[PDB]
Amino acid sequence: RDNIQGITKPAIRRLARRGGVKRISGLIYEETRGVLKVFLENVIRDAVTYTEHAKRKTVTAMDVVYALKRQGRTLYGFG
Amino acid sequence: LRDNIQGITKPAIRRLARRGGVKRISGLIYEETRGVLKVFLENVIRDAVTYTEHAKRKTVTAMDVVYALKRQGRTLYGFGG
Amino acid sequence: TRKESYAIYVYKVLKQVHPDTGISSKAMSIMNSFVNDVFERIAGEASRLAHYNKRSTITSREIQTAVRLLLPGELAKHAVSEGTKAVTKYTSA
Amino acid sequence: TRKESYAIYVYKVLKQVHPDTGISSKAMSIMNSFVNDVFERIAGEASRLAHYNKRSTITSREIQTAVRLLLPGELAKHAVSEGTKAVTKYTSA
Amino acid sequence: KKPHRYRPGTVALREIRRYQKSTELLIRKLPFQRLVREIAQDFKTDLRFQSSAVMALQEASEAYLVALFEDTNLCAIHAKRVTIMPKDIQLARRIRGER
Amino acid sequence: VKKPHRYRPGTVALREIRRYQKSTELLIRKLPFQRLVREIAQDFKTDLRFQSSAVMALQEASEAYLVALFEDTNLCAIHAKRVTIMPKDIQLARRIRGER
Amino acid sequence: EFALGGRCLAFHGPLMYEAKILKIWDPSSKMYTSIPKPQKLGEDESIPEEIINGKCFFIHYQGWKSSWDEWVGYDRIRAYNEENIAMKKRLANEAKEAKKSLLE
Amino acid sequence: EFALGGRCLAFHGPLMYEAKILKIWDPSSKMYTSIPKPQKLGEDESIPEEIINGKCFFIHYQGWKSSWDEWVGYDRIRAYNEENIAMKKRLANEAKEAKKSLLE
Amino acid sequence: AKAKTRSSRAGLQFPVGRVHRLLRKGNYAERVGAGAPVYLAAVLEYLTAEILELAGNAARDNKKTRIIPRHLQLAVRNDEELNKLLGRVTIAQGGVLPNIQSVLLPK
Amino acid sequence: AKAKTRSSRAGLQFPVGRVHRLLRKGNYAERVGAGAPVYLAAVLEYLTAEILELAGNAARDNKKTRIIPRHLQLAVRNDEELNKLLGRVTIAQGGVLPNIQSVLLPK
DNA sequence: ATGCACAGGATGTATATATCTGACACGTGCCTGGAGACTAGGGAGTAATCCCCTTGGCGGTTAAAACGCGGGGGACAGCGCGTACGTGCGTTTAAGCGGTGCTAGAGCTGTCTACGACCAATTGAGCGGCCTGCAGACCGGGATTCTCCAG
DNA sequence: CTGGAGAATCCCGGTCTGCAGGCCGCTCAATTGGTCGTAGACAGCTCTAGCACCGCTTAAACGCACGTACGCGCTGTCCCCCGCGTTTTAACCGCCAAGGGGATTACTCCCTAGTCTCCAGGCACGTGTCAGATATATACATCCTGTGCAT
Repeated sequence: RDNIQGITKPAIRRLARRGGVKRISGLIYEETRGVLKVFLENVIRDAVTYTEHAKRKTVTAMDVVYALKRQGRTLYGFG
Repeated sequence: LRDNIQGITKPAIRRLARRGGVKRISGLIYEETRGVLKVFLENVIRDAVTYTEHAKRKTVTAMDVVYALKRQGRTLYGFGG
Repeated sequence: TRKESYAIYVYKVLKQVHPDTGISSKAMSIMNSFVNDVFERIAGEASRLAHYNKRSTITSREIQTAVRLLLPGELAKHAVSEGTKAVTKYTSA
Repeated sequence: TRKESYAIYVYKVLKQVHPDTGISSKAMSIMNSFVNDVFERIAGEASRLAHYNKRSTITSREIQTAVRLLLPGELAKHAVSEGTKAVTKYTSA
Repeated sequence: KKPHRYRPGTVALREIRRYQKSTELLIRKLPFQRLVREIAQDFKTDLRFQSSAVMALQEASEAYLVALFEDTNLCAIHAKRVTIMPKDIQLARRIRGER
Repeated sequence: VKKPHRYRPGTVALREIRRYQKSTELLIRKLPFQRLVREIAQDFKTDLRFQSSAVMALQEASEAYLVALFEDTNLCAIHAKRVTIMPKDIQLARRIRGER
Repeated sequence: EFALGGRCLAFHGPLMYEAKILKIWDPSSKMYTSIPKPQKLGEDESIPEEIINGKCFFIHYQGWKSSWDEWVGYDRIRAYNEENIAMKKRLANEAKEAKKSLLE
Repeated sequence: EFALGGRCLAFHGPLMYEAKILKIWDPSSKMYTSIPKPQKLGEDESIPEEIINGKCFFIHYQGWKSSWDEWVGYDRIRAYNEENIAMKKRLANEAKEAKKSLLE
Repeated sequence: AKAKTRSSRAGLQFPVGRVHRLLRKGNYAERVGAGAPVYLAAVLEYLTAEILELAGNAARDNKKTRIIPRHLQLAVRNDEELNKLLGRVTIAQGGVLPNIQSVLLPK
Repeated sequence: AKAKTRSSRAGLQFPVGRVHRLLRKGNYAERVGAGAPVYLAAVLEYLTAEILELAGNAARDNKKTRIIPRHLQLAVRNDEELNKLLGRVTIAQGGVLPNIQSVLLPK
């Protein structure tokens, strides 16, 4: 049930490395998880909204694309 | 019309920073603030004049400025809307 | 010519909530701009919803979904309840 | 059924600029998304411009003004040049 | 026989409270109008201006500058300083997205 | 007299920064992120099914957001004459971005 | 030296301060003349009894605020001249010497 | 003591380290027995002649990379016991005092 | 029968008919349902009521009987969800919230 | 006579008729001019050509004959005006530009 | 004994060749979406009119800007410490992949019913113009608060 | 701590005025009632892909030891920005005058929507290479610690 712990410390470290971060405090990882969770909520909610307007039960890639577009994060490569 | 950015004086920038909650201001801040204000005003006025010219007008109206501000993600209430 | 605004309806609502409070012309202009901006947001989102689902009509379901998309938290739930109440009262009478 | 895209035209443009370079499917999908996004931005700005001036028609002047409003610096100049050249060639022919 | 001067920083807080309570414009109007006209001179010649357009420009510009100073102050406090510096403004504008 | 070889602190870190700024693959594991997505999508609706591309797009967007936030966090940490990112740096970055 | 609007330099203890004058007193007529003016003694204006009968002047000090205006007579108000500036610097130097003796 | 996969100790100058055995040598048959099995000397496996005729052991040292595997004869490798760990600490203290003399 | 406005039919203060006309004239869709203007007018009325109530509280706190842009700004920026809604909006002549960082306080 | 496309008349590679249909059916205005789809198709083709030229250059610098998302990301982010145009756009499988801050380098 | 400057072993990164695959490019059938032709009527272009509001000038007052100066306290640099990070190795874990299986639900088609556009007559809600009393702005002088320093 | 002193602000009457709010005439947009066509609600069918289970395999995560470099507290210097008095400038107000251009109204005409007919551009699907993947076997380039020079 603790699926936020599945976003492990090495993965956050890899993301920081791609972000150009050399040294990472020990308190970062938990903090990072929090931020990620919030972001996901803000997207997933909106996605589900579209899924419920179309009277669908399956969330499609276009619902995610629309939620991202309306939150100011346009994404290419998924339709 | 030349060298009017120096009409945005140091006391005015100081008051603007006081309203922002700033307690101590380095002496190299006023020129940077003038440059930032110039950039912002240029970006807004370019779109305002584009809107004025599309309408074949010669005077810039408040609505042109409002639409220019809205296009840049800065909605302004209270000027005709 | 003649220009239309929401001033009289804003004044009615103000006298409903604060019967002994006035309002200046600048504040009324700001409130009118607020109403217009919210109208534009909701209408544009409803148009996008209709287009996404291959529909020609903007119904109250699109308005409700746009309200849920554009309003945060408790505002969205209260607005949805108010809109449902208004539509029910309109359909009954 | 059949779903339309801009793939063939993007491929023709690619074979004009780089006559020996190919393109993968993911990159082509990204280019299709880019074309759709630009189309939507320009059409929306042109519609807003038309409504602002109380006009029912989207002409090429609306497109030109929208392009000047949405593209930065030299991109706007070059795009306006291409659009004017295309319109002149289309009308003369 | 002492001039009775205040300590450095109390008048600054006093005017912080003074200007965080009022709502009027903080820039002079004629210099800002001249600056607006001079900037617009390079986009179209013989332009006219409604007074409400200049008013809207001034309101938007001062709101923008006040918000930028509010971010600059956080950036300066982050460096464990009390004085704002141009690098604070640059970092704020870069994190916002303007740079 | 035998010594074991080991780089100094800050060498493997730079090697990894160069490695991961060169590739484009996703960095989070797929099944854990899928379980996280499916759990978050339960305070909204029950028995939701997901297309594979939906989860793929969610992962792309979330990783791009995290990488950009880490870049801003690194700038904030450097501004304070440091090389180590701390939660206050993330908080300041999100406050200046407008998220807070 | 001594005129309305003209400068003056007056003692105050072991130091002196330089001021600008606004009122000229006349004890024979008991009236002051000012500039924005033979006028009777003011309802809020007065002079200490040791200088109200002498040639007094209402001075405003330079570097001091507009509230330290003082009625000083010819006992302290001296003639602003070159020697006056010299003795101004002289008592400034002696004040510096006294401060250094307090310190070192 | 001396078995495939069992722990063993090994000398190196004045110090000692724990290793894991993977190939035990029989010289008369010239074959090593290995665990992932009597097999001959391989295309790259080879032992020097002064230890190829004795009971040798191909070991990998614990705490050291897999590039430093060593073919040690019966001369250094001892049977793993607690007395061997006591000797490990003996040589550890020897090296500690040696370095402390190098400095102090 | 005598004319009865749709606003009175739905029990609203905002004009349902004007909202319907604006929805039809805005090139939002080809057609507009019958219950969409009612819903939209109800939502706009509720939001106006919320902001007006908060602004009236803020005006009575400052001891005045009229709402000025300052009171609207105070109401919006003190309310968390209204601040989220109008997060990219500038209210003319509204000023700022009086907030001072603790590290700048005299110590 | 025989059918001739409008893109051929305008000297374009993008479909003028399809853009005209997408403008008519997109709820942008009541009427669409004759020269609007031509202008829009020309602008779209110009932007596509710019991006594809830069991406082909990037693919050649990597000694590849096919454009992948990485090349598009490099082309867009290395060009200043194209980076400003796609400021809020996320390209999937595109990565980031290789950039390490100076103070993090070994000194 | 300390900062400089080489030698060299370790190690992880880039190059070179080779083999294989599946992803891209090309080829063919077809069908529906665009092109050609034509009509009508209304949106837009043009010309005349007006009168508002934008620009320009000039004089007087004084608020605000500019300027000079002394001094506090804040910036910043250097130093010492200890501990919280990085590195690397042995071990455990679960992700990834391939496979089999089932069915919920996405997607599509056909029918026809109710709902929304459209139009003609009616009229009252809302806009504009006008007026006026009071909420609020502006004073001014006592009252009270806040800051500073000296004891 | 702790009175005083000086400055800043607050408070409470008294006067004045612009505009907020109410009233009024009128007109044009909302309402009502009836027609009609078609968008989508609804029911049914297909078959796609999403969820579930399971068995190997090995890459990755985890735990832990060790050490060192970095974050942080502390101290000292100096310089630069603040508080404040004095002089200077030009912003602001008021008042007026001319005319440019935005708004309005009438008239016309051409250009775009609508409709029909037709045919080829583009799309869906089927094949076949070869660019890229993947694997293994070598040059480089750095990292880093041990050499010497000698100050």
